Amino acid sequence: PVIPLDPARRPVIKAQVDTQTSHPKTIEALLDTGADMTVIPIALFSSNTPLKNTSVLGAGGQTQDHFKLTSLPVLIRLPFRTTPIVLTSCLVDTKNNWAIIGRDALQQCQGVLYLP
Amino acid sequence: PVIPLDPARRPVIKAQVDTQTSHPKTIEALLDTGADMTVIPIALFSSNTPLKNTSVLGAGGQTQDHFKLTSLPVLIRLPFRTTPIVLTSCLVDTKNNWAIIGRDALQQCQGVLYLP
Amino acid sequence: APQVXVMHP
Repeated sequence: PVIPLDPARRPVIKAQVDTQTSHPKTIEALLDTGADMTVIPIALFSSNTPLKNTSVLGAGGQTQDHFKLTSLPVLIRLPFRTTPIVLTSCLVDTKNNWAIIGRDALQQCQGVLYLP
Repeated sequence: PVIPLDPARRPVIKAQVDTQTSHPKTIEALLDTGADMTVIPIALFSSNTPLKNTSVLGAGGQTQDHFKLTSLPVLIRLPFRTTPIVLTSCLVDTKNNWAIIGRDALQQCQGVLYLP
Repeated sequence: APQVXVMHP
């Protein structure tokens, strides 16, 4: 599909996300060219999982507490696809605000921006 | 142009920005389907410059002091195009780290995100 | 607020 860009309407997709630490789950995620890596809500992992430290640069400056990195890879299936995006690791949002599909995932779908 | 999505090479384009406050400048900007609104560094603006305060939601939560809002439109020229994008208003980064072309502007270029 | 989205290091 061709997603039109529109400031009043976030470009979101339904994705099945597999932490390999609890059963896979379908969540609504923001499609986001301005993200180097994907972001997944901490809520989707067993509250018993190890997670590495990491620093992320956000609109409000560097943060060292807010995102962890995953110990295991994460598989992500998009609508109508058997074959999963595979992410060596990705970011975990400690406050459960965000689900963001980033440039890592989008490379593996071979998504592009197009400016006419 | 078609712009390929890659975690290790940000989709940046050169862009002439006219702040209406001082001569238009060339900046390097990130195309970001996950930005509601465009961001340009405060350094583009003269020192006599009145700007409204604003809230922005970022990776590490809501920031109060980092971004400001313009009172006048901002015109942006993309490479090899004469017609500007005109934004009614846009966000201003006081720390001078973000130059982001958001969906307000990509809507105007008629930009699309395309997933095979 | 409007939202603005994420970089490494």
